[PDB]
Amino acid sequence: RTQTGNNTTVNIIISTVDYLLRVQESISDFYWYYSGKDVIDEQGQRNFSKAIQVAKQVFNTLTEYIQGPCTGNQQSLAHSRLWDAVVGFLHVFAHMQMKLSQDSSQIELLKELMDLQKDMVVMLLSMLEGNVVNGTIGKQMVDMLVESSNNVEMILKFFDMFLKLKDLTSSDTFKEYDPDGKGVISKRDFHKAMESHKHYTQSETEFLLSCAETDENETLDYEEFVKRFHEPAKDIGFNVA
Repeated sequence: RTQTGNNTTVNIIISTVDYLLRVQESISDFYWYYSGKDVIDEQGQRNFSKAIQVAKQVFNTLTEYIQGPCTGNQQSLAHSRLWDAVVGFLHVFAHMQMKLSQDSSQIELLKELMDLQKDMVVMLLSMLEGNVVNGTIGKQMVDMLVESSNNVEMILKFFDMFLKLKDLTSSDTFKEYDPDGKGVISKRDFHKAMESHKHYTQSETEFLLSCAETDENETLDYEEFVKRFHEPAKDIGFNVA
């Protein structure tokens, strides 16, 4: 942050967040390009993978800058342009989480993205290390949340809608719908289940049908379904909470 002895000081902490803002702008633009299109090409998926790796590394670097509370680094990052990068990533995460989940060819892309999301939340938690009551970092972070109100709400609803999935798949009526331990349950029975348990509304129910992959037998593997969605949800949502 500050080279005390040197005649001239260069703020590596601020330069890192400047690069983070540039890469998040690039990622947001590439998302906007691949937004209206029905499916993402292999080239697009590879470019997303590379950009997500770069952003993940930058987030890890910032987290290592700020952990072991370095109050100077925390204040510099608070007054820097980190909040704009975070609010851009929040929009990207809120929209990919609903776009990629429906399709089945972007499982690895969704995993990479929800790992980047978890690292961003870890960086935010490390920002809130050694917090004081009515501090400046808390105020700036609440301002960022208010600015990104809709995206945070979408992400939270997306997380809760999959956190209830574990309870629904552990209910007794689900077990008597799927008496066999193989784990294959028909689309018809699954949609009967999510309505009889009535945890979800009709929109949530049809969205989970869309996000559930059906085979030729029209039975889905609910256990791989839950390990695919609940575990990343249980991971990221705990940090958000």
